[PDB]
Amino acid sequence: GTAKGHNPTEFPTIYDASSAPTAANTTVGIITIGGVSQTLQDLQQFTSANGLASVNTQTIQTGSSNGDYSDDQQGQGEWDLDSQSIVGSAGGAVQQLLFYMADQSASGNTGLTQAFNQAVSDNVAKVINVSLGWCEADANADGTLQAEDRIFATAAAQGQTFSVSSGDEGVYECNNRGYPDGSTYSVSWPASSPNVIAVGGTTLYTTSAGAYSNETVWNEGLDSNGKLWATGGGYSVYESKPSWQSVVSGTPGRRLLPDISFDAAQGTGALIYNYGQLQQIGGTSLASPIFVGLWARLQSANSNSLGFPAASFYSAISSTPSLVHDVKSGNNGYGGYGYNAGTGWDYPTGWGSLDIAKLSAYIRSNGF
Ligand SMILES: [Ca+2]
Repeated sequence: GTAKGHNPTEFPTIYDASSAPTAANTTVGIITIGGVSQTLQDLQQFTSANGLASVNTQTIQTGSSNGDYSDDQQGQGEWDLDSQSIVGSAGGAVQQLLFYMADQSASGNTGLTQAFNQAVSDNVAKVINVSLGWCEADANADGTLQAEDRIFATAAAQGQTFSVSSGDEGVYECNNRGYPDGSTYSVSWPASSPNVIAVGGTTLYTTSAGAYSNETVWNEGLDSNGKLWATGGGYSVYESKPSWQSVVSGTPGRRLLPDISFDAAQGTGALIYNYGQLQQIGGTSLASPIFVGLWARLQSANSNSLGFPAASFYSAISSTPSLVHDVKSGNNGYGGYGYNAGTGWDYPTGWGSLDIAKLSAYIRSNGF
């Protein structure tokens, strides 16, 4: 297999989703910080270049009508990654793409919080992407965790699926966002919520013919600043273990994450239009929108009747290994520290990535 960049329109082939319906019957949301004006131009470039019908979008100011929803330049790259990867993974069609924009002028983390809140309150997107996060302990310290967890709990009860990137700092999330720290491990919020699907990162290898070859842990080592680039994973120090995670024996009574993983290495990342220019982008910021697009296809295949799927993922995958590509090689730390991949669920990558047609078959037979 291999390592190379990929048009996101290739992810259905890679994850065995070509035979499923598109997300044409499912509305998808994306949480952003600030506006998406350039992102929408880049999305038009994306759909036109690929010869696809245009995507129906809506942008939503989730806070004050006088809030700051101007474009954040770097943020455009994120909303580009998310939107193009979702539409690609979805087979080139979603019913509507909703950008839930956080006010940038609001106090503390309240803009982001109100963005989550709006998506849950409106309850129109079935699946919502969150390619963001930070040290759960910081979020815990200022009350943001507790506030946001209530919103996500509502989501799950409503049958919405929030998908959250697990982080890009490996085990060193709380050490100044990814500086190596020995045996001191931490995790990201909101991925550590038991009310979201946490999505980790892989190194994706494909055959010359573009088929799936294999996946290892995403760990690209240190950048020039000395920061680790690797898939977030471990367990929450605050959140209790939801009962469905009991199938992973020998772990603490805490929320383990991630749940599943998809492509995240920059070296095997997505080719994304950003301010009109193609760039090769990775991170768990990539992995999460891939999941969102694929899961939105299964929703469309199931009349958007699939509820919050965490429990079903754990029961089904633990009893049915063929539903996943099980990552077995690599680690998410540095210098010999960190968690190792292995057979079955592991801390770097969870269950690994989904084989979509096999999961669809499972759902047809068993529900979810
Ligand atoms: Ca594994």
